[PDB]
Formats: sequence, structure tokens, C-alpha cells
Amino acid sequence: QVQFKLVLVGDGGTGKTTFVKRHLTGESEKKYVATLGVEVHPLVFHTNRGPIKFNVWDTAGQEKFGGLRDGYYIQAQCAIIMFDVTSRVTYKNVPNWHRDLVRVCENIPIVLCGNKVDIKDRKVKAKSIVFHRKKNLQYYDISAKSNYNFEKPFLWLARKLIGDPNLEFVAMPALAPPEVVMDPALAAQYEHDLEVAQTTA
Amino acid sequence: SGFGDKFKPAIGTWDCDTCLVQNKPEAVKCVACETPKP
Ligand SMILES: Nc1nc2c(ncn2[C@@H]2O[C@H](COP(=O)(O)OP(=O)(O)O)[C@@H](O)[C@H]2O)c(=O)[nH]1
Ligand SMILES: [Mg+2]
Ligand SMILES: [Zn+2]
Repeated sequence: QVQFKLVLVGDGGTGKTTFVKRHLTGESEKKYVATLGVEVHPLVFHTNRGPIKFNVWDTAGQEKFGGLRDGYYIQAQCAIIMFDVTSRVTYKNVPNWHRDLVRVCENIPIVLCGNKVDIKDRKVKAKSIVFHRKKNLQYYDISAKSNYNFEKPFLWLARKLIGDPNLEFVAMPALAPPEVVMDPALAAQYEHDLEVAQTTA
Repeated sequence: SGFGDKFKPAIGTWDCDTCLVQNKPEAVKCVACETPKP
């Protein structure tokens, strides 16, 4: 079975635990690592070429960048950097998390995720989200509490790790039902805003 | 159709049962979490 260690990093309170826990089987089969203060969630996705397992490392704590225990980053094969679109400080720390990550994990695929986009009073909008462009990374809006775009980071990483740009997920994993509403018109506007930001200098 | 031919580590490679990290055949404990190889 093909499995990949995915480190999920970002400021405390950005929604990392809420996000990973959406995957019900990854939550029921999670593994606690006492020496590193981490819960490892085994997240299976079913692709058109079979199952892929992301073993997602979610810190139990509220660590600053640079403050995770030695071992957390070892043998990571991919990563998600998360910030909170309602908190500008957490986006301004994205470069610090990226620096912390590549210090130990030299050349791994990384997705940048801006969480809590269900909250209407959004502070970090598409026009301000540029770090992924400067570092040639992929970015997605997500809402952990509504499952909005849950599969997007994993599909992007799966394609990079398997070397197959046409890889697809044949079905969504069983997810905890949405706890908040993600307005479909808001999602469409945000997706449009990101496309416009990308197509201009 | 599968992607098995991309992942063929050395004989004796083993997975940590505590943190699921893949370890090398000569390792006697996990390189990430220090759990002993069973
Ligand atoms: N409205 C909304 N709240 C969220 C979302 N994700 C997390 N929250 C909340 O943000 C707080 C911190 O979430 P948590 O998962 O503990 O963040 P962590 O410290 O990065 O693990 C919690 O009160 C969550 O309920 C989201 O997508 N939308
Ligand atoms: Mg947490
Ligand atoms: Zn281990």
C-alpha cells in the first residue's frame, strides 16, 4: 500500500485539527505519538489508479514556527501550510512556516491553504494572497467546518507525488457533515477572485 | 494502472507502528519517534 507522510503546519488556531478531523476514518484510526506530541491521521483517498494514503501529522499543541519537536518533520513527503483568512497575522507567518519546513524537508510538494473562508468578514482576500506565487506553490481557499474544498490539497499533492497530472479521486471520503454553511455564491465569487488575481501582475 | 513500480524500497524496509514512518532495514528504532522496532 502506497502511503505518504504529510505534515500540517501553521499558527495555532488556524483550524488544523478541525480540518484533518473532517475525514471520519482518519479520525477513528488516528495514532497518538507521545514522544512528539502529534496525532497521525491515516487518510485514504480512492483514485482512478487505486487508494492513496496520506498520514497527516497534526500537532497536539500551539507551537510557534521553529517550536515543533525534533522528529515532527523527519521523513515528511509533502506538506500543507495553513493560515486563517480572518487573521492577517497568520498569513504573515506563512513565510516563517515555509522556512521552518524546508530547513528540514528540502524538496517536497507543498500546498498553501487559507482556512475559515465561510466567515463573511474575511480579512485576507485573494488579491493579498501572493506567497504561493513567489514560491511557485499551489493555493486553495478552504473551510474546514463546511468541508469546502477539502479534497483539493490532497488531490494536488497526490498528482505531484504519483507523477500523474490526470489522477482523479473517484469518490469523496466519508466526511463529518458540515457544521456551518458555505454560501455557494460566496464560494463562486472567491473562486473568481482567485482566478482574476492570478491572471494579472 | 497501479503505481506500485514507483515504490520498491530495500528488502527489510519496515513501518513504525506508532507513527507510520517508513524505516530503513538497518534501523532498530524509528528515525522519527524513537519507538523500538518490534
Ligand atoms: N467558522 C469556521 N471556524 C473554524 C474553522 N476551522 C476551525 N474553526 C475554529 O477555529 C478554532 C481553532 O480551530 P483548531 O482546529 O483547534 O485550530 P489548530 O490550533 O490549528 O488545530 C476553533 O474554535 C475551530 O472551531 C472553519 O473552517 N470555519
Ligand atoms: Mg490543533
Ligand atoms: Zn515512528
